[PDB]
Amino acid sequence: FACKTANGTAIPIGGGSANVYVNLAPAVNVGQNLVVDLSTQIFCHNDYPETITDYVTLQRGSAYGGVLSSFSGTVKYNGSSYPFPTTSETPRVVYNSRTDKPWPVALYLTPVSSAGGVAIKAGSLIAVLILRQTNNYNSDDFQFVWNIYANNDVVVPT
Ligand SMILES: [Ca+2]
Repeated sequence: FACKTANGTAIPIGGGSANVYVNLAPAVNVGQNLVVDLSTQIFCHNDYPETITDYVTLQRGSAYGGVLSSFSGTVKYNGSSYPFPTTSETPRVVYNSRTDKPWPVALYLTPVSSAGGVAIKAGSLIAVLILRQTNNYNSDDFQFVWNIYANNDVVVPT
């Protein structure tokens, strides 16, 4: 089992970490949603699907930078909603193919009233999402750590 981002970089068998650079709406009003869809960015596959079933969860999701200070939100994992930052592990998603399949994570972040001017700086760390992978075959229990960085500034008008 292994994963990769749309702009190249990979995390190998056994887990590890990688940076993901995401384009964000340049402006979002208080009470409107900023959507960070990682299904277009993070892909995973099963290396031996004839024999093994891989199980994948969102173990933990946390906010950093401007998202931590100026936004509240939820995370959608495989169509279901959870508070973000997370306090519980999600149900699993099954990976049973060599073909790259999206990791179905999306963040829904709404600016709080207090926000104004530049809320998210370009290049800043905005989230860490931990993908946890197990299987039906042995004791493998791996973390794939995705560090999410903003490609551009996000302005929240006062
Ligand atoms: Ca592949």
